[PDB]
Amino acid sequence: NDDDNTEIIKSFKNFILEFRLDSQFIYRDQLRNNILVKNYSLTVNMEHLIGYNEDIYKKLSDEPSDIIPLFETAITQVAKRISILSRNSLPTFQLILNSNANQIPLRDLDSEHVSKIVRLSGIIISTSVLSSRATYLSIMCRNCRHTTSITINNFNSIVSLPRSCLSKNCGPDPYIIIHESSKFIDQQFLKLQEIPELVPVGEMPRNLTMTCDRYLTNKVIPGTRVTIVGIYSIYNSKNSGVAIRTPYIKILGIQSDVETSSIWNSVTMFTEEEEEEFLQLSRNPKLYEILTNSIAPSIFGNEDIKKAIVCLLMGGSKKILPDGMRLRGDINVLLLGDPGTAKSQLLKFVEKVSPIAVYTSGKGSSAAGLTASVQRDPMTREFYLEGGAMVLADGGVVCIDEFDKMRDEDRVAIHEAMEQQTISIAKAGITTVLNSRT
Amino acid sequence: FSLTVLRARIALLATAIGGPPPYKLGDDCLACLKDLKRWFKLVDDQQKRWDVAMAVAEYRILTDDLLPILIDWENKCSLAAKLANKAYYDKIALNCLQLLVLMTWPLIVTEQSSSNQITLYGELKKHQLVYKKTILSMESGKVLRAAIRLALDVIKIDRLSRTPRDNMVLKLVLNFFRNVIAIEPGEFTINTKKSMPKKGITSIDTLPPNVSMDDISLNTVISSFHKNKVFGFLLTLTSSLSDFINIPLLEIMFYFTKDVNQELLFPRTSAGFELSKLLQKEHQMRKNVIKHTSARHSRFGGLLSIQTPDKTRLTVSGSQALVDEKIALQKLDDSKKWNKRIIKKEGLPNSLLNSQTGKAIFFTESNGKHFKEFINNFIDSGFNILLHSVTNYFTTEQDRMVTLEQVEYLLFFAWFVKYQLLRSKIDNSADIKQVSEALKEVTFILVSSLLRSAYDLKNWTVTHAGMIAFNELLNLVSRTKAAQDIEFIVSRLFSDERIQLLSNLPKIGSKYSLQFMKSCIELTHSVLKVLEQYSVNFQKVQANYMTEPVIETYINFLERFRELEDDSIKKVFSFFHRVFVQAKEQALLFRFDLIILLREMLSPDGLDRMSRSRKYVSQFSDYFLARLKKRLKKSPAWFVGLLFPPLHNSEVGFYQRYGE
Amino acid sequence: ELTLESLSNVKANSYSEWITQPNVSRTIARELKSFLLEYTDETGRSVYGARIRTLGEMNSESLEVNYRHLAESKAILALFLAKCPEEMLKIFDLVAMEATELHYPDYARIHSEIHVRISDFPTIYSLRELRESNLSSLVRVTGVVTRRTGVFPQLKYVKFNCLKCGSILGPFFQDSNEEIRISFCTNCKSKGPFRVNGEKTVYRNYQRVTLQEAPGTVPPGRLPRHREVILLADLVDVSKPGEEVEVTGIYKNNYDGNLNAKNGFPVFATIIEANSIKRREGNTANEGEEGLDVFSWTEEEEREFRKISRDRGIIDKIISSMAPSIYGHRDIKTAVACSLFGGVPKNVNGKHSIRGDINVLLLGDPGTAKSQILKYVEKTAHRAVFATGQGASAVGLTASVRKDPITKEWTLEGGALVLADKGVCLIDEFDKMNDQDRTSIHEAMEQQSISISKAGIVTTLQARCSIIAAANPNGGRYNSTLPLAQNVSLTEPILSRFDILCVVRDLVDEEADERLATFVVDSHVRSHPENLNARQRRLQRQRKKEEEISPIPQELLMKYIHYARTKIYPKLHQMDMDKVSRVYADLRRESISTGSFPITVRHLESILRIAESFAKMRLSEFVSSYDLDRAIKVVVDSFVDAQKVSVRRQLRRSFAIYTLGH
DNA sequence: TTAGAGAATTGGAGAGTGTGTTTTTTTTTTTTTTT
DNA sequence: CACACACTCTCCAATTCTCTAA
Ligand SMILES: Nc1ncnc2c1ncn2[C@@H]1O[C@H](COP(=O)(O)OP(=O)(O)OP(O)(O)=S)[C@@H](O)[C@H]1O
Ligand SMILES: Nc1ncnc2c1ncn2[C@@H]1O[C@H](COP(=O)(O)OP(=O)(O)O)[C@@H](O)[C@H]1O
Ligand SMILES: [Mg+2]
Ligand SMILES: [Mg+2]
Ligand SMILES: [Zn+2]
Ligand SMILES: [Zn+2]
Repeated sequence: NDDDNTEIIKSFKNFILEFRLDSQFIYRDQLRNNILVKNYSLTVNMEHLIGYNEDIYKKLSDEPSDIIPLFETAITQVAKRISILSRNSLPTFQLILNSNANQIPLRDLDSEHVSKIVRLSGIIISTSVLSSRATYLSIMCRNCRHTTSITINNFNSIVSLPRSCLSKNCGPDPYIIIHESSKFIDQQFLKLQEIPELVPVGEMPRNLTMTCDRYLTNKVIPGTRVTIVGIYSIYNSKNSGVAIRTPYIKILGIQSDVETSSIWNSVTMFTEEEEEEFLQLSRNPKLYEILTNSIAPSIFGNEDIKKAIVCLLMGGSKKILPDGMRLRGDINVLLLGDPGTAKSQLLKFVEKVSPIAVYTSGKGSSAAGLTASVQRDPMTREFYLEGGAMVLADGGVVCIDEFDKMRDEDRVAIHEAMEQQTISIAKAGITTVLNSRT
Repeated sequence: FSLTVLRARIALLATAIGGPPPYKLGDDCLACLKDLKRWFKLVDDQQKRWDVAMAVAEYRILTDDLLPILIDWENKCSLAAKLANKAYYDKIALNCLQLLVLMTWPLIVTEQSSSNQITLYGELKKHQLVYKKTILSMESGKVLRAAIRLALDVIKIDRLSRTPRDNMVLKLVLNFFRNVIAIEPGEFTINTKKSMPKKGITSIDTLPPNVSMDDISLNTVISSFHKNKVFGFLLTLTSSLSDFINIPLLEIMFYFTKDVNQELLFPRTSAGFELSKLLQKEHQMRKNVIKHTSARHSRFGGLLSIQTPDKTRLTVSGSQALVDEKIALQKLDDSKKWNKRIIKKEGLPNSLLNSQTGKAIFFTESNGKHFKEFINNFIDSGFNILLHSVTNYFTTEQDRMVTLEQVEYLLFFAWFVKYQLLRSKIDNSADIKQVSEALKEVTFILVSSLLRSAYDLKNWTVTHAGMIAFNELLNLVSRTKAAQDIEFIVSRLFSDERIQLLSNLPKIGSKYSLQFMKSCIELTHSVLKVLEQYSVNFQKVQANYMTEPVIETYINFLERFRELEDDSIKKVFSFFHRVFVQAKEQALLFRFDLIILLREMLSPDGLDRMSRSRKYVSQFSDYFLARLKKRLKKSPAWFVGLLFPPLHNSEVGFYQRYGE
Repeated sequence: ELTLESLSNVKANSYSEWITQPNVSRTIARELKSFLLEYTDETGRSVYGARIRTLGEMNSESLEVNYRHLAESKAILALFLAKCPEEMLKIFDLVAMEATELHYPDYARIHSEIHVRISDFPTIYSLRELRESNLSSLVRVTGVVTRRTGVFPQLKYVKFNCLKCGSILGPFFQDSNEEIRISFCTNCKSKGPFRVNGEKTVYRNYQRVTLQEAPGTVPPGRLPRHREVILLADLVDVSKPGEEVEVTGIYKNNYDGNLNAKNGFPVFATIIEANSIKRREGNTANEGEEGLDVFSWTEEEEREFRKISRDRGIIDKIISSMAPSIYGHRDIKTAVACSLFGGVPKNVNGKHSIRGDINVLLLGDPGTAKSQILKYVEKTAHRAVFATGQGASAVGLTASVRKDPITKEWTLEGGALVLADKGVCLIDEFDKMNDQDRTSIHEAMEQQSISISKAGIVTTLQARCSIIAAANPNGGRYNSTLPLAQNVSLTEPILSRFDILCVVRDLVDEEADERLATFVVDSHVRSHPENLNARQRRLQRQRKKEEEISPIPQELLMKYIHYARTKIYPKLHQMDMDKVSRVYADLRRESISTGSFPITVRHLESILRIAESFAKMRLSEFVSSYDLDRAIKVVVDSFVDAQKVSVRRQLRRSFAIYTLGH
């Protein structure tokens, strides 16, 4: 198997080195620029890989979990070649794929597509804390102190410590991990829920466990709509039929539309051309009319409400005085009036145009579900918080339709989160003051 | 691949013969019957596979197809026999019955047999029981009425006008009767290639779900025989004895009586009286059982110390021991978990060759009444004639007789000659001349020669087949002497040549089955009573009987008091009782084995208190203890010599065994 | 070469053993292939040829084989299937694959295997009447789905690799009920750990739904029994939780040590391996029908739909055939028909969304067949849910969250408006529900989406329902001298949602009373239970009774409605927007002055939605001028008839110029 | 036939491979239907 | 993880056996 693995590695190495569209080696330049800013990855488009040599794409799409580690090895070798002067300690690079294949609905992922590469869309509803998966596992024999090493690829087939002293018997399991010499990478578990417009008739939305890795972690926040290029894989969690297997997707590329954690990662990730476009737009003498006319274009009239919605979307300016007290910079708008005046349509449009938005109805909404819900962990028996509508919509706008139908004891919970913009919780031994700048 | 092709052919033949809902004979029915016969014959002996029979049983051919052929032919035969292509409609049943007897042939497995036969024996013995189960329950089992047609067609013509070919038809049809009734459950051949675990065999029931012990017992066979009129067939076949219809018939009417006792014939709400008596007996034994159990729970914690000699403080638990010191000593005895090794050991139709005394097949009262008269009618018809028919054949081919012939002949002879004498004893309506014809000199010398020849070849089963007849020889000699020179020629040849054979078997057969030991005690009891009316010397024949191994083999029978009956204990105890004053040889009786059995006898846990066995035994043991005390008080060394075996030294042999 | 007659004469003692015989298996396969290729019904067309054509056309993977057809011809095969389905289903699956390959060569590329869904099993049981005699035999239990696990891939052909010596183990078939046992390896007798091979392995879908005895069939006051049901590939996600279904499948049993330990007896655990599923929720009055889908139409049925739709006056026939056994009430029947067909749900550029379902409110005096019309609509509509008055809470109408008793976390389960998604929801006694329960359907009736943000579950379900509610005026009698708002306790926000508001009045007219009494007595005589074999003679009698009152048969009307709903989307290209604008302006002007019915823009869109429903009735793909004038007439009539009697004549005279022609 | 020299087999202690635990649903939130 | 249990793998001297002993 060494010869075939080396041939695959060399082929994808030549793909990295030789591919160019018009006078510019796209992937050589991208790899060097990524290395310069300590971004040990390579975002490889799939049309380019198909166009270069379709046999490589066929091999990749046949058995992705066995070929992708070889492609990561090829990327690492090219990185050493083009960023290290011959005559190391460079991490195994991560391959991030970009595809334009037809999106498979999240409910259509069935027995087939197992171990295949699937591209699908959904909305993230949960993001786990970062775990630690080992890659370099320095290991030492318990009895004879035979220190060796193990390298992990993290692409589960469908590895463990050796069950041998591997160089008196030393027992069946003579290996203990040396934790001061191992090298780890961070891994995050997501949870994808299908698009509300794609669920079948009379069906609840379906979740799907997902795993990020290295540079694809801390990339999305709950509530964001994403399209994922991943491997629909299988793992047998020990947690009720016979020979059943819990399915999950191993992410190889995430393409959100609302930026990364924070907004634009708490900073500006705007390409220079689009930043110049925004600057050109801001100088338009009729920018106010352009923005007003583009808020729910199908709603006739209601010019003043559209202007107020524009002001709400932009928001004020937050101030933090030296003495400590802060002044909120968010605008709250209430729309009273007769039925049939397109208030709910305006709310639904604002839920679309705003980068971060949550649409909730007043009737079906509770106080602990609007701000923060104290929940008991089924495994560890420990209480923890789960964010509500006013935490998911943090940094954005929450649209509370049918406001007057809220129970009197549920509408009160919004009082602090609207003005002070903090949610205070003292329940089950928890005492925190979260933030809701909505 | 060969096996599944064989299964395909069997299924192909199954759908070719035809079916129901009247059964229909398909096209080329005779051709397919001949093909099946040829295939089965080829795989039976020429190839020795025993796989075609398996496929036939699987398709339930014998039940679904073969039996309806004979059933449908029965009505046509009755119509043709009562009205006043008959040859074609007659020859069709011939092949069917030939197939039936071939499948019903008993299977024998030996060392020379290959692995396939022994492997499939356990899988085909159950199907063997299935055949007889479905045959007997098939609307009163009328297939035997069709079978007897396959014999009356040939026997109808004159015997001198017999056929050199049709003669085999009689053998083939006659073998079916003995084959169906010899079907018995086999043995679970445990795979002893490795040590067995801490648990034994789970189930010893070798019966498929369709087969129940109710529907396969010999009671069912006898009821089917009575309801199918075949009693008249068996009587008329014997009524015309005046060759080939003797050897099969020797076991055709013997299999159902090979192990059935004659005691059940006479009783000596009717069934409920014995039920009440058995409830009383089991209530008595359960009452004896609870005498050891504590009045309170086990965890009451009754602890005690026995101040045994040497001021020992041995601790034994149990509040029961606080009642009696003997109970404490018994709890001391059985507390040890260590045990020694006890050594231990049918190739022919099971019977006395392997049946304990309590294996009395349950019989319906009407069925018992019918069987009481059936065998009596057979005796009144052709018993001695049948014996004399095979006397000539028995005188020839002495070394050419397979071991099956002896076990199927001697047991028959002994059982029937015993039945005739017991029936004459209970009721005087039967003359002794009805069995006195067996006292022929040539028959007696030939059976004695066979008995003596079986000794040197270590054929213990064949020899046990001979003692059961030898007992009745002496019994009939006594009966014809008391109720009366013809008896002298039969009962004078055991002077010197035969004394060794009769006096050696008790000394050696004690290491074998219970019935082998039971035969010799009856032999000695009979021989000690036949000669009592003429005394060659009474004091000389008993001299060779008073030997230590003989006492050992007599006392080894007494250890089974949990199953010994009144007569079994009576004979063993009377052997010693009759020599108490007549022989005066009690010195050889001084082993601890007899004393411990006496302790067991008088204890309530042994013999019944309400019965008529423990009273005279208790009185005789009271005298035994007086004799023991008198003999032990006069010799201090005899206190410990009572345990050790006797000595071969000259002076002590008369000093201790006779007291000077 | 065995004939059908041999198949009936079992040779192997056991049936399963009889079926497993290669000759019997070949004979059965040949007979089943002949049945599939050559079975023809009364009308003469080959049923299963068309079924296989449709199967391949949509890559269905499942062949719906009626059990009555299998029983009528080659009844021995039907008996075998009903007695030992485990092997008969395999044989008949192979036969179905062969037939499909005959119609569609090289179909193995699309789907490797074709499953057979047996339908219309005669002997229907309940989860209480199952016994040990039904083990390993086809059953047709009926119950309501309670739980439903996710669709977990399951091992189909396990190919283990020996760890000690070997590297390949036989492709054992997983039975979906018990774990595959390896025991001693073939390469060496020594035992050790084993694990599967990821090289050559195929998976199948697996879902374990938990049937529970339906509250309708449970004896009153008794606890309901329940059995777990295994849904294998192509059957997953076909039964939503809370729905009522009829499950045909093998009733197998597997040994588990937990149950034996708990009960202390060598007792086994039973389970149903589903072979087909038919949902009976919302069509509980539809007994006597055949097939796994009452609303599925054959090609001939579609041709008949297209033939009758071209008729002039098909709309009138459809309207007159809504409540055939209910006299009069043509306005109510028109409104119900419009609601049943529904409108087209628009979506402008993906931003603006317009409701496409029509809501109807039946308000009137008692004993005017308002609840009976609702029961009929429940019988007819595809997905219908019935909820009444106080017996329908706020969260049971839309959606509720619960703490899962097994996994102990909050999960969201739908209510009436979700179980009736893309269907109809029927609310009897609308005015008697609690206000805080009635206000819970405001969003799902206009936005058609339920928004839940409780217990940390922030999500927006989809409920494209069409509410049909029967109300009752204040005091029990509709006072014609008062406006509509003074006769009901409902407010404007809930009154504006209903597109058509039909006011029913119970007046005393001797001619009307005579005609109604005659109709009711005739209907009571007709429906009397005491009023060429049994099946088609009974069907002929049913058709004879139906043709008296309903111009179009009901069993065909249901399929017609479903076909129009799922395959027609009329467009409003050719229209006179000036007429609709003028009608809307007049409606608002007369609403503000001398009126109380709220006329918002929703009542402008109601005209378009009703016009689209009328265009659907003719199966047309474009809304004609007649279909718009009829919608305008319906809306203005519903507006006018709800006004006080003082101003009704003036309003009718004012609006007469728009309904010119009728 | 007896006291005594030779073959022949297999059960009872022990080397060893793999097990089996401890191991938990209280109290506290959040929902929901009745009250 | 390790101490205790259940049990497969494995093994010589006391217990049985039959050829040559007295
Ligand atoms: N000015 C308008 N322009 C376009 N469409 C409108 C306008 N006013 C109303 N509509 C339509 O009328 C309907 C109004 O329904 P909604 O806006 O969802 O309910 P609402 O206006 O919030 O009144 P409520 O919620 O019952 S108080 C939608 O179909 C709108 O598209
Ligand atoms: N127009 C009608 N034609 C036939 N039957 C009618 C009509 N109106 C009422 N009925 C009969 O009245 C009975 C009761 O109707 P019901 O369902 O109580 O109406 P509501 O609930 O509005 O009072 C029904 O059995 C129905 O047959
Ligand atoms: Mg609204
Ligand atoms: Mg009503
Ligand atoms: Zn080591
Ligand atoms: Zn192996």
